[PDB]
Amino acid sequence: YDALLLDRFLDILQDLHGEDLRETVQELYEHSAEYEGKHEPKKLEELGSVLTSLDPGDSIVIAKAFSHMLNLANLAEEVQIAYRRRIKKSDLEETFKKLVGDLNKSPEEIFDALKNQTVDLVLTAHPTQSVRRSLLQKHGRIRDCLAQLYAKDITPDDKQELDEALQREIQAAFRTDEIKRTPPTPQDEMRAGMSYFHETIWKGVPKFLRRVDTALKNIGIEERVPYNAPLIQFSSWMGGDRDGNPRVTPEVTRDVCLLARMMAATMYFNQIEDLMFEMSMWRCNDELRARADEVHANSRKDAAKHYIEFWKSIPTTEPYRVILGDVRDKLYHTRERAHQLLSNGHSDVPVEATFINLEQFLEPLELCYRSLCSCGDRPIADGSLLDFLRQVSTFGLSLVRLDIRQESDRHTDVLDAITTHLDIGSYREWSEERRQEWLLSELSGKRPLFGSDLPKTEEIADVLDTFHVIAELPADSFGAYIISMATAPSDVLAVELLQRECRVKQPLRVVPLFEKLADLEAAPAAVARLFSVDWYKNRINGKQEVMIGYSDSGKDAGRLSAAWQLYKAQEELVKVAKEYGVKLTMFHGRGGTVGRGGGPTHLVILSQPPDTINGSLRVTVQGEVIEQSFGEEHLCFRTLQRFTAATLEHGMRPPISPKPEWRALLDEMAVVATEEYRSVVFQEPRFVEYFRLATPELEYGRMNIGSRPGIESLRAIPWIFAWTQTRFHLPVWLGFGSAIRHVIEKDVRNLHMLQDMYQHWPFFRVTIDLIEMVFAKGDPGIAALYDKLLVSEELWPFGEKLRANFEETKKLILQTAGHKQRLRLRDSYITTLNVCQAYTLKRIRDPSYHVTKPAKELIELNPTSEYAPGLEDTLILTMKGIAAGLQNTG
Amino acid sequence: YDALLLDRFLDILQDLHGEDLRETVQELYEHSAEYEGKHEPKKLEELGSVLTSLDPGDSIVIAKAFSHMLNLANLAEEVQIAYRRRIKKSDLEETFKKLVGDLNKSPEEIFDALKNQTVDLVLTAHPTQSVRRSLLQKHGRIRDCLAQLYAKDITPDDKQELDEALQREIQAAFRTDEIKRTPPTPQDEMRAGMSYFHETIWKGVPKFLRRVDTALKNIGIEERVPYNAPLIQFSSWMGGDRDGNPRVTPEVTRDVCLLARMMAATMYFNQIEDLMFEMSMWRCNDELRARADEVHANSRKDAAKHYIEFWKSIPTTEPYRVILGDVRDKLYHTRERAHQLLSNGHSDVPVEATFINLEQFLEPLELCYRSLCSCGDRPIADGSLLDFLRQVSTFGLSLVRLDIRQESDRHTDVLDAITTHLDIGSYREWSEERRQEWLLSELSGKRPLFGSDLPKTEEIADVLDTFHVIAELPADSFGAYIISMATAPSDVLAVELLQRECRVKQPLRVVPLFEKLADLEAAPAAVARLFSVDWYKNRINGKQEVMIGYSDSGKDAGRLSAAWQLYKAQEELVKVAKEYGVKLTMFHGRGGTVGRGGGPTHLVILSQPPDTINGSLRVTVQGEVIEQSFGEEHLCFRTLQRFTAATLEHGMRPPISPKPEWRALLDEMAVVATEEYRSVVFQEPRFVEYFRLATPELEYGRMNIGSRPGIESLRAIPWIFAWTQTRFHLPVWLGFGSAIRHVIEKDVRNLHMLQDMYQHWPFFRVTIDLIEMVFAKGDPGIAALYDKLLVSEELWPFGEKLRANFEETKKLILQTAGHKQRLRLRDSYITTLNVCQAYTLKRIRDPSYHVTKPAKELIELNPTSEYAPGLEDTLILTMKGIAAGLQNTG
Repeated sequence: YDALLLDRFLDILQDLHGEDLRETVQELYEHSAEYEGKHEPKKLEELGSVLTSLDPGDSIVIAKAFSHMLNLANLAEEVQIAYRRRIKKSDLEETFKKLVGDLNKSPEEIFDALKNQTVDLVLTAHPTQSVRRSLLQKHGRIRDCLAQLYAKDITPDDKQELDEALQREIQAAFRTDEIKRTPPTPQDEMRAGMSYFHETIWKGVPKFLRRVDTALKNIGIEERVPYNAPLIQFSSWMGGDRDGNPRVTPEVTRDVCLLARMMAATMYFNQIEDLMFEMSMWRCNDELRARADEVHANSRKDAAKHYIEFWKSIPTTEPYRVILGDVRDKLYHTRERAHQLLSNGHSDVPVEATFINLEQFLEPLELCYRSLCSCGDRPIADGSLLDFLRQVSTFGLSLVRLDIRQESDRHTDVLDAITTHLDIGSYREWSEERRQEWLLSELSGKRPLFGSDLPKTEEIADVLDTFHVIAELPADSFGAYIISMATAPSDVLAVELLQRECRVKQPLRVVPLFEKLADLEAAPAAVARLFSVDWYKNRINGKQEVMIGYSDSGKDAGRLSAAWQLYKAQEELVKVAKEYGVKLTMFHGRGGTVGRGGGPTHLVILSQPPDTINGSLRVTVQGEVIEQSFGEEHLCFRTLQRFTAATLEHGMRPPISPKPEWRALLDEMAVVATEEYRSVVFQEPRFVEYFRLATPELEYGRMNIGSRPGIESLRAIPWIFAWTQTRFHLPVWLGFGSAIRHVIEKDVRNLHMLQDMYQHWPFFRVTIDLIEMVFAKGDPGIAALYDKLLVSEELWPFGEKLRANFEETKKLILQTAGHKQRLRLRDSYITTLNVCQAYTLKRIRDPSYHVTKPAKELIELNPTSEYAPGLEDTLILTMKGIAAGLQNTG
Repeated sequence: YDALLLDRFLDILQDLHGEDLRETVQELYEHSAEYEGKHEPKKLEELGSVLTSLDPGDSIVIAKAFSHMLNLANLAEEVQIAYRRRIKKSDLEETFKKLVGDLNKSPEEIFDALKNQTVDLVLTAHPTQSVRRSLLQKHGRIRDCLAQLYAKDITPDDKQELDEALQREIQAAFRTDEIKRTPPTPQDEMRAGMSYFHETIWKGVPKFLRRVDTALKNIGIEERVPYNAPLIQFSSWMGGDRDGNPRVTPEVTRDVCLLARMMAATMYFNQIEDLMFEMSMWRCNDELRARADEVHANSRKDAAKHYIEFWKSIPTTEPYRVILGDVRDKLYHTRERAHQLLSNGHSDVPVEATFINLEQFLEPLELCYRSLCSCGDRPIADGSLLDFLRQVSTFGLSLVRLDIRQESDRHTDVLDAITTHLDIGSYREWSEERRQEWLLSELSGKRPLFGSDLPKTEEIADVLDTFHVIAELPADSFGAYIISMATAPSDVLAVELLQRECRVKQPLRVVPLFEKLADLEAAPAAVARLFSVDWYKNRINGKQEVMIGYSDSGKDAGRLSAAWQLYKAQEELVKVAKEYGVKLTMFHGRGGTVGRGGGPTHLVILSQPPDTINGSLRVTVQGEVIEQSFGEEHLCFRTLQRFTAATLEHGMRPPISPKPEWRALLDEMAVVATEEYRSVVFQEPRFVEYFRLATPELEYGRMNIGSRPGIESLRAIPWIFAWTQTRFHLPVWLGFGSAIRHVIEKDVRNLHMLQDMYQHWPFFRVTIDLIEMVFAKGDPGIAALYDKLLVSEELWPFGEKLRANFEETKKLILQTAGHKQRLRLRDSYITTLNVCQAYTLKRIRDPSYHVTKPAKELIELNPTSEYAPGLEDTLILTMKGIAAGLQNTG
């Protein structure tokens, strides 16, 4: 079945660049097949020799070719998955049955626990999406074609037109420049973000909700999930996260908020006329009759000719249409107000003529639902009206609530500017106690703090002006204020005060970020200290959110020690929240790659300590993962199912709590594992050098993915990227070797205790299984070749040391899991690109191949290349392709 | 399979009005089943006795019930048809094969004849659509549900959710008031009209075109139909036809034209961003490169924040996106200009910033197509870009070109006002010669005719002001000026002059309407006289359109004589056009019912005389027929296929031309048939009386269908309606009895000549077969019962005379066809309603049952009824239901 795509693509490629190039591509495919089969390391050089011959443009064409072959492989994978799963005629219905049978839980327990369950998915613009949007669209169309082909109801002409469509759409994909030639703006990132709504999420949410209703009815629960029950929500960082991104200005946040508002208004307006058409009943209760008579009293006997449907005054014969008609007029004026506010600087639209409340919108729709139920029309109510209620209660007036992020030291800079200007001292130099005392006195105080005449840096005015921008806009457009590098309560109190002082009418909730390992060790203490403050615990009103970073933890210490300290951290934070009677929601800053805390969703949810969620979970969806989980109706649904099921099960089926022996064993194991990790990544004086030679880290910035302009000082994203490209994955497995070996050395029964832990502690099982996954996607011969081609003869054995540890560690990993479906083939493609990526790097770091109108061929596409004409494009193509093949960037 | 719908509906009905009403409905269904089975006329009275017991509201519920059961039957019919035809894995591919095999015609002949073929479908607001739009939507949803159920890939939960959807949507259908309580405005009619575009036609056209491309490729023609080849077009009368409709004012025409323009702009704008996303190539020819450099020169380095996608200035890396980007800016400014022009009286949008030309739009898209083909991207060009080209070239800047219709005497009134005001005589009193002479002298003249100070009636100013309104608006928004009751050339020259004098910058083509039988007899002569005028033949530029009415012809004379004079008329008109070297296109004013020239499309096209079409055909789609042929993707496609196939075959496979014996035989037969028809419908002095008693004609106006406020003096629509409701169909078959009997009496070999004609003359075959269809949908027992319940004892035998003729005529009909699939059952339902319609009429025409807040039950729905509270609603319900059951209103 697989050979279909190869055949079609190679045929098109021959139509575009000749038989010769198709033959050389086939030669590469066969050499790589012999490598991923026989694994003779000579085969890699044998392929590279074939590669060194290519013309400057021909090599570009080769990299393009294997890249698009990989992408096609991913799409066929998704389709074959959706079909293999659909031809079944964890899982939602399965999870209900297991909760009833296994645990003897009742249906009404499931339903009541489900009403009080919340999952807040927040989308982020983290620079991990390798593929440009201009291509992602074509990907969507191609997966649609392959979806329609994989069926046995094809009618001849449909099949031929679908072959023409698939061919023309592949060719259109190949005819686009893959290289972002300029990096995007934050607003472009927000556009890429919201695209998944008016494409998949907008219609995807109601369908998923209906499916939940169906499942509850298969359990015997005729009742339906409340439309206002908040089973899912969406937040976004796109355009708000300004941590280290000076390109995200206050006006950027304004722009994206007005944008989202206008989008929501538009979608609601396109829907509202269809809904009005359907709501043509004449029976209603006396309540809705009174209301409809109200609106028809001020119905304004006017033309209203701009409208398409229902342009005439709406008769009382159809009352639901009257109420919905006012809903339309307010919706129209909303879209028009936002439309002018965005196009120009202003609108003449009066705010009373718009929806100002999250639920001045909802109230009339609720009234409609009540009326329908009163008259025996509950089936009618649970149709388009219900879908519309759920859509309103879920996306509101601005599709997502936007988070604003900033580092503590910027708040500290603003405050120190204020105390210096007030001739009272230096907030910086002040002890944390002094800071708390002053901040408290000013929060309870009633006098304006600074005035118009406050001296402001560009930075100071940046943070102040983002606060003013928050104040100027509606409250229901924002989510939370996230403080990076939060250490003490003064860091949060600073934000609360700055909000109040910037006249933020309804200040938003403040939430800290603990991302560095030390900050996580100290986090429960610092949160406890914050809850100690009687004023702040009084203002927080029994609810508090705190974020837990996964990216940087596993970067400065071992991956293992990161995970274990993360489990401990969640546990102890829940301890503090329970002690102070405050409902904690924990915000998990997970990535897509295991190296930044990633993994399959239900597994990483199961690996959280029990009684730490309790119907409140918040998770980052890091850029690239967004496309992975919302680019198709099926993907969106499977994602929402996976998340909600994992949460409900983790609620009613709490994972086992560890025995103390396992606790201490993990503490020792973590000391040894961290010493193992830092021994190679920081003690070795030549390690940074070898890293800057053997991995493609430094070139990452050339892909122009995001808008953000030693090894401790780099972002975690190119860190896991660099080692994932080379298929070595050092930051995933490093400490495990010395950890397991030292633990077995100290005591022999520790092997029986390891076998005990792998089969009974969910967190440990998840960890080891994930490490086994990562080993399955690795090949040390690759790292060997990179060393052979780019690393100087001197420290060749260093990598070999690592290569030793690699195998050694793998031996231990399987040893705890007790291990010893025929996908393969794709690695062949990946292997080819690996070779291409290695040799090309060698030519880039040379003096002969350095540099000292329109475009009608690929080589003319990069004129501003400081390297040789055909090279930079080829390297970027290799990185893109390998990422897409491994199904992970960083 | 049929019993499914009965089961679901009766279950819902029991949930809504109790077991008792479901049982009484079942009783009615069984009695009607025994009638449509055994046909004992006692069964009708036996059912009526059961009906006389009902409460006032219960009878309303019964009529509602059988009406909705009938509608459900129609929908299940359409679905079972689409499935029965789809499970085949005339017709388009069949027609190609028959044209090649049978007639030895070549592929390139088919393709070249197809390039030069045109079909102009014009939609009309004729008051024949019985069902209110508020219900038609629910019909659409229900046929979607039944479409998804009829498949064997149902997944359990999908089936249950579809049962909930079908149930809730049926219930929503039943919960709406079926009675239009106020008749619509012309603009409401235009809204109902255009709804089929932004629902079915807009996407339906490109799919059909692609299918034609596929068929041509299965013939060996790799080439694709030119995007600008006009294989289909759309016109509309909605909002322009003012013949006898004083509610259609000039401002109405303005309103609907600005409306359509805004709609088109909207649809194009929603599409344009997706198309821009796909057109991401970097290769182009030097032509398009030069153009893209032009637009990027004035690209206006500006924010353009109102836009969603591509809000930033478009780079030259993606040139197609640049050109399409300007296309977007002009499209946006167009939608906004029309939007303000409609909302208020004006717009500040400059006309240069909009598309003013039908093809200032098309030119950049053509340039894109050329570029794509130049670079080997013809597959890409034939995708979304092609669909978009065809959409532009087919719908233009205002979805349909609107026709304006008016009677000659209104033009005559205006002119006579002008000559009276000029103190030169009376245009009315003038001989046709004098009229022609003066009109010619003024058309060639250069002086303003009337001035500001012309005395104008409300009527005079109506016609003048509609001319000014035509002049004020863009030319590509209108189609043709249709003159009702056209008799001479002065009638057309009047319109040409009135256009010129009203400063109509690009005057539109004038086209006459010959609808009365005398006007059709005299039509070829009058058209010849018009072509004689050297000036007008010079201005017409070798193209002329003339309309041929079918409605009124078969109303004043026999149906047969109508058809035969119609054939003669088409033939002789083509004669005149050929003689004067002018390309004639004939505009066929056909209805949906056979009584107004209706029938299955390919049959009524085959029954046109050969060499009368020649790649130019224009057909009315009378209101109700619109829903019948465009309410579903499948219906729209099958309609466009049926029409285009019938036309192409009638072009390359000309139907046989009649022998002279058949000509004269039809002339005699037509004299006898017309004498037969007028003998009963006009000679009988009591016929009008019996018609006003035995048929529901007079009550037609109560259905509030359209916006238009002896028997010779009524519209043809309630004429065929009245006889079709009662299932008697007198105007379809009347003259055939005496015609055939006299023809066989005059000569015995005329029977052999009739058998000869039925098997070899397509027109005659179509006629007899249609009459046989109409007999199949008739039941004389119904007319008997109506007579028994409403007609006075005196002229009871009169109808029986007719009933004699009926059977007698039927005997002859089968006798010429040589005749002697198990659908039935639906007639049972229809029969019930027939009984309901009869008895209820009797109670309405009584003195006891005549008349001398909110609403919470059906009886409160008609408070302004001059008849008894529960009655008027019941009658209207019967008429609606019977119409839907017979699948024809009038």
